[PDB]
Amino acid sequence: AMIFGFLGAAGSTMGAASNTLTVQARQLLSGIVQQQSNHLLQLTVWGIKQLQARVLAVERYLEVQKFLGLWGCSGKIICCTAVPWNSTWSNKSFEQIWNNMTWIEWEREISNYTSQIYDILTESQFQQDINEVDLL
Amino acid sequence: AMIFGFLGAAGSTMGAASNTLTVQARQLLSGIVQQQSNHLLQLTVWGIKQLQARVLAVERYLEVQKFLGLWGCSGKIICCTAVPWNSTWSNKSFEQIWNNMTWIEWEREISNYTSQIYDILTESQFQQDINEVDLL
Amino acid sequence: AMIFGFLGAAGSTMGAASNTLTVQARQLLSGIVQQQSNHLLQLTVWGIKQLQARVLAVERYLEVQKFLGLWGCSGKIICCTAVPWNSTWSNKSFEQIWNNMTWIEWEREISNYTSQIYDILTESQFQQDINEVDLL
Amino acid sequence: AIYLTQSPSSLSASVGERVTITCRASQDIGDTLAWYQQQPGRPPFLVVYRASTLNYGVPSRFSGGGSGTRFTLTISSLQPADSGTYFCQQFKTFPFTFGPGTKVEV
Amino acid sequence: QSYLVQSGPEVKKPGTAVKVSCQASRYPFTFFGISWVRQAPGKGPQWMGWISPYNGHAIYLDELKDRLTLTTDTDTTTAYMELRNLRSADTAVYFCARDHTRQDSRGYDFWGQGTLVTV
Ligand SMILES: *[C@@H]1O[C@H](CO)[C@@H](O[C@@H]2O[C@H](CO)[C@@H](O[C@@H]3O[C@H](CO[C@H]4O[C@H](CO[C@H]5O[C@H](CO)[C@@H](O)[C@H](O)[C@@H]5O)[C@@H](O)[C@H](O[C@H]5O[C@H](CO)[C@@H](O)[C@H](O)[C@@H]5O)[C@@H]4O)[C@@H](O)[C@H](O[C@H]4O[C@H](CO)[C@@H](O)[C@H](O)[C@@H]4O)[C@@H]3O)[C@H](O)[C@H]2NC(C)=O)[C@H](O)[C@H]1NC(C)=O
Ligand SMILES: *[C@@H]1O[C@H](CO)[C@@H](O[C@@H]2O[C@H](CO)[C@@H](O[C@@H]3O[C@H](CO[C@H]4O[C@H](CO[C@H]5O[C@H](CO)[C@@H](O)[C@H](O)[C@@H]5O)[C@@H](O)[C@H](O[C@H]5O[C@H](CO)[C@@H](O)[C@H](O)[C@@H]5O)[C@@H]4O)[C@@H](O)[C@H](O[C@H]4O[C@H](CO)[C@@H](O)[C@H](O)[C@@H]4O)[C@@H]3O)[C@H](O)[C@H]2NC(C)=O)[C@H](O)[C@H]1NC(C)=O
Ligand SMILES: *[C@@H]1O[C@H](CO)[C@@H](O[C@@H]2O[C@H](CO)[C@@H](O[C@@H]3O[C@H](CO[C@H]4O[C@H](CO[C@H]5O[C@H](CO)[C@@H](O)[C@H](O)[C@@H]5O)[C@@H](O)[C@H](O[C@H]5O[C@H](CO)[C@@H](O)[C@H](O)[C@@H]5O)[C@@H]4O)[C@@H](O)[C@H](O[C@H]4O[C@H](CO)[C@@H](O)[C@H](O)[C@@H]4O)[C@@H]3O)[C@H](O)[C@H]2NC(C)=O)[C@H](O)[C@H]1NC(C)=O
Ligand SMILES: *[C@@H]1O[C@H](CO[C@@H]2O[C@@H](C)[C@@H](O)[C@@H](O)[C@@H]2O)[C@@H](O[C@@H]2O[C@H](CO)[C@@H](O[C@@H]3O[C@H](CO[C@H]4O[C@H](CO[C@H]5O[C@H](CO)[C@@H](O)[C@H](O)[C@@H]5O)[C@@H](O)[C@H](O)[C@@H]4O)[C@@H](O)[C@H](O[C@H]4O[C@H](CO)[C@@H](O)[C@H](O)[C@@H]4O)[C@@H]3O)[C@H](O)[C@H]2NC(C)=O)[C@H](O)[C@H]1NC(C)=O
Ligand SMILES: *[C@@H]1O[C@H](CO)[C@@H](O[C@@H]2O[C@H](CO)[C@@H](O)[C@H](O)[C@H]2NC(C)=O)[C@H](O)[C@H]1NC(C)=O
Ligand SMILES: *[C@@H]1O[C@H](CO)[C@@H](O[C@@H]2O[C@H](CO)[C@@H](O)[C@H](O)[C@H]2NC(C)=O)[C@H](O)[C@H]1NC(C)=O
Ligand SMILES: *[C@@H]1O[C@H](CO)[C@@H](O)[C@H](O)[C@H]1NC(C)=O
Ligand SMILES: *[C@@H]1O[C@H](CO)[C@@H](O)[C@H](O)[C@H]1NC(C)=O
Ligand SMILES: *[C@@H]1O[C@H](CO)[C@@H](O)[C@H](O)[C@H]1NC(C)=O
Ligand SMILES: *[C@@H]1O[C@H](CO)[C@@H](O)[C@H](O)[C@H]1NC(C)=O
Ligand SMILES: *[C@@H]1O[C@H](CO)[C@@H](O)[C@H](O)[C@H]1NC(C)=O
Ligand SMILES: *[C@@H]1O[C@H](CO)[C@@H](O)[C@H](O)[C@H]1NC(C)=O
Ligand SMILES: *[C@@H]1O[C@H](CO)[C@@H](O)[C@H](O)[C@H]1NC(C)=O
Repeated sequence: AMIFGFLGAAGSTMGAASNTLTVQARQLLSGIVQQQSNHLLQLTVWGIKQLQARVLAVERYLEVQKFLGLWGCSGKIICCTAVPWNSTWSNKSFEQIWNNMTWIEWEREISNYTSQIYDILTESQFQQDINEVDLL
Repeated sequence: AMIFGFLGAAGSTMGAASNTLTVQARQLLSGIVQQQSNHLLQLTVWGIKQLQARVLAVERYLEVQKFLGLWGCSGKIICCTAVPWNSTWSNKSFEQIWNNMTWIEWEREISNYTSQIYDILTESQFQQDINEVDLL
Repeated sequence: AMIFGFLGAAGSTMGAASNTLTVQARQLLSGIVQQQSNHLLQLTVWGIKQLQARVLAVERYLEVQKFLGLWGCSGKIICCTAVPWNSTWSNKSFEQIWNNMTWIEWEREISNYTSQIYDILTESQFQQDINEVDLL
Repeated sequence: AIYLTQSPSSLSASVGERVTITCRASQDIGDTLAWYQQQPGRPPFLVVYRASTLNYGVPSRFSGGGSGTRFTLTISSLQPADSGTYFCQQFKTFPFTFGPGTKVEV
Repeated sequence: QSYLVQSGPEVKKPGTAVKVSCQASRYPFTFFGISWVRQAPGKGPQWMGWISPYNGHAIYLDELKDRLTLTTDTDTTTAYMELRNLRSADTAVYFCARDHTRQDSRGYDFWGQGTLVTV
């Protein structure tokens, strides 16, 4: 067992790739684009390409963070939910996913139901808060 | 009972409007402003307006997320607090609020105490963390 | 005991400065830069300088928020972790820190191990989620 | 107004033995106790504070413990430098009273 | 760093007033409090008072409550102690002690050489 770099476990199965989640998560907002950049210096050809790279790097981070908040998974690497798995998105067993598939292969298999799953996840978290307000 | 669109339950009382919170919350950062935009193309009259629109959308989203973090409500749609209600902000009973008022009317009624209430919520969350460090 | 302003407790020891955390935390994203700004008005000399400030104010807020999320401390002022203190970063006792040091002096003392400590905290939160998936 | 009483008055001692100094209290004091070593012609020197912690530069052979009302100061390997008298002080009441003091014979 | 130095010995006749100054140098004067103790000859130290050189707040001992007053000076970083109505039993070595830390010291870090006064 050795530590990998960024996306070094893209080719490995899920069971082994999930042990390197902090490697990818740690590089989502921080980069050399936020440096000091060594005829307005910020209106030059690359004064603009850097500015739009900084805004791009932020929306990419907030896009993922928006969903984590709705689903109640803020501040977690691996978050468990209360949504049962529906055997129409995929009916593969444990060994056929975590020992035989890569994260890229799988996310393409369920690519048709991600939007449906996202809405279900958001609605499920809403019911937990509704069921808690009228319970305490 | 039918699903509503964006702000479709603006005219209904709180008791019925609070069942559609995820409709408004799901549209706060994501929009068509982040498209590819089909003489520097990013400096044109409508290249600048798109840029600052992208930055406007982010600040509006982070302006709400800043408070949720301070009050300890990250990742929650409805978040319960430990701050007792003060019968000076409003003394209406349960039926006079959740069955007789819309969210617009109410937020206007307590508009004078929103800033005061915000400060209390942050102070309350701070005390919980203080009371936890010197308790474990 | 009196309330302080922004950075008013920079010269006090930690035991007294830790009671004014919400004063500094409340001012990290909100400022007068987000006003309406009273020959494209957004390309003038100070139209650009304002836009860059708005993006800088957002990166600074998200830079700290990224670390809070990885460590499982989202939505908390003071967050307790499960990482034992290593007596190589600093071997000072309780009174030698919280009654004799300021936050500036201390953060300069462990400045060589902040990067190492950050990585450990992320790795610890990752183990908690791993240990929870295969426990429930 | 807590009075500190410590015994014994004197300790016949030589090199290499467990010399123990006991400081009692007339009221609950807690861990807020300190030990001072005074050599002739010199001001008292703090050796142990909080009843457990060791001051800078003191040899590790020193030690202290106890809480509430009973406290001790033990030197495992008494050496020819641990001469002079010792005092115990309380650090929680309006006056921070000292103790009568004990002398070690070496 | 830090070192407290007192004045020389004084031989004051009974009934007079004696002022002893403890000069602090080479460290932040206002950060650490100052205490005074007197070691009666052939006896153990006795605690008299504690003075904060930051806000001037002082603490005294009841027997010395009406006789003793402590004052602090900031610009030259000196601590003063005056005692009036000097009884014959007041002869003792007087020490000025710096607090261990900046808050809840519970210990004395640095002392002075002492000032033996005869009455
Ligand atoms: C690129 O792709 C390739 C192929 O897809 C991929 O290679 C796989 O890599 C994974 C690593 O994650 C391999 O899985 C590991 O295999 C280890 C070796 O297993 C074999 O040997 C076992 C006994 O070895 C012991 O004794 C020998 C001396 O005899 C000694 O040298 C060894 O060091 C070791 O001490 C044997 O038990 C094992 O049998 C297993 O597998 C067979 C067939 O799969 C199965 O039928 C058995 O029931 C049994 O499960 C096999 O013969 C193995 O040690 C290691 O186990 C550790 O990790 C698991 C994780 O769960 C723990 O549970 C376990 O307790 C150990 O800690 C792990 O299983 C896998 O074998 C490779 N596949 C192939 C075909 O080689 C690369 O990783 C990919 N790379 C990238 C970058 O993507
Ligand atoms: C725009 O504004 C208008 C007006 O402000 C607003 O209209 C209100 O809409 C809400 C919907 O959220 C209405 O509230 C619902 O009313 C339903 C009907 O209630 C009446 O009928 C009940 C009996 O009906 C049963 O039997 C008949 C056959 O007889 C059958 O056809 C029905 O389908 C049904 O099976 C009756 O019991 C009820 O009595 C209640 O109200 C009176 C007076 O208000 C009160 O005195 C009683 O004590 C009792 O509370 C009434 O006469 C009702 O079914 C429905 O109940 C469901 O939801 C509640 C939510 O808590 C559950 O608790 C309950 O178990 C059911 O699941 C709900 O109460 C409200 O009546 C409308 N107001 C008016 C004036 O019409 C629009 O919604 C607004 N629109 C927008 C977009 O903003
Ligand atoms: C800038 O720097 C300076 C210096 O670094 C710094 O000044 C320090 O400020 C802190 C404030 O946080 C001070 O700490 C407080 O001290 C208070 C006073 O303590 C003295 O007096 C106590 C008795 O006073 C009572 O009775 C008198 C009448 O006699 C009455 O007027 C008083 O109001 C009060 O009711 C006495 O017990 C106390 O003894 C403590 O300290 C000594 C030596 O330090 C120690 O040996 C003892 O064991 C004991 O711990 C001392 O003599 C004190 O009241 C206050 O206590 C409250 O807060 C603590 C917090 O834990 C609670 O536990 C406690 O129950 C009380 O609620 C607190 O301890 C500190 O003394 C200052 N230091 C100096 C040298 O003056 C500034 O704050 C800095 N400013 C900035 C902006 O950075
Ligand atoms: C609470 O904090 C205070 C203050 O901390 C200090 O200030 C803050 C703002 C930060 O900058 C801190 O980093 C900083 O330390 C603590 O007070 C300090 O306490 C230490 C230990 O008691 C004390 O150092 C001892 O001084 C003794 C007397 O001073 C003589 O020596 C000095 C030496 O100075 C030379 O060396 C320094 C560093 O190398 C140089 O910077 C300097 O320029 C000099 O070249 C000399 O200047 C004096 O004139 C005296 O001659 C001294 O006897 C000790 O030496 C012994 O040290 C160890 C024991 O620790 C032995 O093993 C050795 O063999 C020596 O015999 C120490 O040097 C500081 O001076 C104090 N500072 C102040 C400002 O008061 C306090 O201790 C803390 N309390 C706690 C932790 O409970
Ligand atoms: C996911 O949805 C796509 C689009 O509906 C499916 O692709 C279709 O597959 C059928 C099966 O033969 C073809 O006739 C269609 O022409 C395909 N559509 C397109 C746009 O190519 C796909 O099969 C679904 N399943 C998966 C796993 O992707
Ligand atoms: C933190 O790391 C720095 C860098 O290694 C240390 O600074 C060095 O200290 C040694 C000690 O004499 C010097 O020889 C080097 O020249 C210093 N390096 C630099 C770049 O100045 C420092 O001591 C470490 N510890 C702390 C508390 O900062
Ligand atoms: C699973 O999803 C399909 C749509 O993809 C839906 O028709 C079906 O009802 C779902 N299963 C369950 C048990 O809800
Ligand atoms: C799983 O789903 C596939 C649909 O692609 C189907 O062909 C297969 O028979 C299913 N297996 C089981 C065990 O239901
Ligand atoms: C309620 O708010 C008012 C000011 O809005 C305040 O004066 C009052 O003390 C508050 N009530 C309580 C119980 O603190
Ligand atoms: C509620 O507050 C209003 C003030 O707007 C007052 O007129 C009314 O009497 C109050 N009612 C009760 C029940 O306290
Ligand atoms: C709020 O404050 C304004 C200005 O002080 C006052 O006129 C008004 O009556 C208050 N109450 C409401 C509900 O606006
Ligand atoms: C403490 O940190 C050092 C490196 O800074 C490391 O070598 C050591 O193993 C750590 N302590 C423990 C108990 O792991
Ligand atoms: C603490 O670490 C320092 C290293 O700077 C060392 O000099 C000192 O002896 C250590 N103290 C203890 C009690 O381990």
